[PDB]
Amino acid sequence: SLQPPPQQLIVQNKTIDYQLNGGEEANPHAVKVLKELLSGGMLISIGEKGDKSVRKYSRQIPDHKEGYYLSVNEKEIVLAGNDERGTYYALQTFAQLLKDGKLPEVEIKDYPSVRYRGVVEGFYGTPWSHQARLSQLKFYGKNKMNTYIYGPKDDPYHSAPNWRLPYPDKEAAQLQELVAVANENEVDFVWAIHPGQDIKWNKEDRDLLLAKFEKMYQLGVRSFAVFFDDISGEGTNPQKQAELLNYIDEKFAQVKPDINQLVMCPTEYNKSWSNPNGNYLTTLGDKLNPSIQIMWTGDRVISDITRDGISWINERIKRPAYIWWNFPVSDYVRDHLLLGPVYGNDTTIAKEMSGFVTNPMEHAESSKIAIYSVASYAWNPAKYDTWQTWKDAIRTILPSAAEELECFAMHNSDLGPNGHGYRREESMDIQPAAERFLKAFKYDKADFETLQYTFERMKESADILLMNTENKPLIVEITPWVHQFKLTAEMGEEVLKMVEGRNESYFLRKYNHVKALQQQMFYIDQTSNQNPYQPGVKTATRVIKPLIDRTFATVVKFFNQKFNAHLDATTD
Ligand SMILES: CC(=O)N[C@H]1c2[nH]c(C(=O)Nc3ccccc3)c[n+]2[C@H](CO)[C@@H](O)[C@@H]1O
Repeated sequence: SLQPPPQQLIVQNKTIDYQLNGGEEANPHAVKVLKELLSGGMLISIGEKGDKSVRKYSRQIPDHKEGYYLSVNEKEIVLAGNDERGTYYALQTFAQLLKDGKLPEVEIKDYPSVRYRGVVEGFYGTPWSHQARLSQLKFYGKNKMNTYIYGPKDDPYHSAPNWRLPYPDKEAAQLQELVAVANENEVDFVWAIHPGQDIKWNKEDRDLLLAKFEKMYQLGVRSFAVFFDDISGEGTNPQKQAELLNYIDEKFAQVKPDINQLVMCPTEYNKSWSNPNGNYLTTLGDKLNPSIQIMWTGDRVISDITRDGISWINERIKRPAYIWWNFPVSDYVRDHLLLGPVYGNDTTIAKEMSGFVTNPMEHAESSKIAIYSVASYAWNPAKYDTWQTWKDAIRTILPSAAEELECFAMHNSDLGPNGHGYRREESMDIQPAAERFLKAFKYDKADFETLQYTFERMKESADILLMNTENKPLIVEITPWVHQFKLTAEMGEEVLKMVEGRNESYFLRKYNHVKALQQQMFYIDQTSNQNPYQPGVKTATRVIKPLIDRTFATVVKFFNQKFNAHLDATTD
């Protein structure tokens, strides 16, 4: 593939296996990438629109911010951005074209449909590690995400109680390194502050917030945000919030030479928690300076963005909303991994959105499946392909065991019932066999074979993933769920042996094995990931676990009828 898919692509059926024109005037971040690809004469022209190197191609460069033209043929290679970030993006597409020292002959004109695209590290729970964030930034660069908003709810220097204090030295030098890596990867590091729970609407707190921003600025930070989500009391006043942000804008963002994004998260950040008899959102829309972004999570705390939904907000805030999409964040279903495809967001509303960022799981590597897909969606939503992008994400993250990770992820998709009413499809490949088998049973051999095949594949996938060393941090994240997933598949297998139950003693051996396996699952659920909120480890919960639990109860019923016995048919 190419990921995100370019706006315009023309491929000829020739392949190609140098002089460098523009290396001293082009984006050094792009030139570095080219040289890193070029350990190894025909022209390579690199530059931004305006540079001498690419004058001949200025009609070909899209007149869009972050746009670029890329051309490969026998004679020469052109890598020409509308601006510095666009040249870097040309190189990111170039890097994907180059397979085994060879290139296809291609012409591409590309640019993003959504202006700001990325990740908000904005969840409750253990914030990502420094090394996880370093890896994230590089991944964002490769996938043309230009935005990283730093706002972990549990960072005491971001929120309660120490938002007024500078970071200690160790954390500051870490943030400084994050900013430098972000810069090198063309990502805006957006430092967010979350003051609303205890802010006073006086000059002293106003001044402390600006002094904090100044210290962040000294660490290299050039984009800023103020979050007013999940607070009560005086900090919720929209007139004062807008005055404060307008003051930050006028006294700081319009005084520095180089500040990029200024963003706020509103107290009412979704439709369903908006007071319909209040004027909160219209006050912000009317009073907030027009260059300041306003975030929005959709119709509900957790939701996908619809045309009607984006219309409702935009009418009120008098600008296109900056989407905070609450997926794959799992901080309210901490016992689940959410590794499914990214879907449900309207692909025709790019013009109606200023930005689109994903709030991910506290599991940084595992979040890359969704992050890669959100990158692809936000760059070219018109051509967003849910399932193919999901597969592409997985192959990128774990090429040495991609089919095994697809298997594990297909069955670790749903959230289970939760206080936000948000669910995802899961296990749809086997859901037909599951329902056709179980209805008959309470059956087509092809359906029994599908179930059998599925359990066998789950075990192969679990054992290969456990021992994979290509992405150790990913495996460390998911290991407890992989163990539980393997136990699930073993239990399925033993239940299907009970169905095929040949004699009474064999059936009783299977029955005792199933009970032992239930106990081990309970053990894992009681000893791994024992967080205060949703402790434990749940996996394959939507389709698979219920099919096994129900089939077990059904076969046992059937056994007790047959032998006038009283075996326990419970499943919990
Ligand atoms: C803008 C936003 O979603 N803010 C926070 C947030 N807040 C909530 C709430 O559910 N907040 C809430 C809802 C109703 C009543 C009080 C607080 C969910 N989330 C996200 C998902 O858990 C959480 O990660 C995030 O930091």
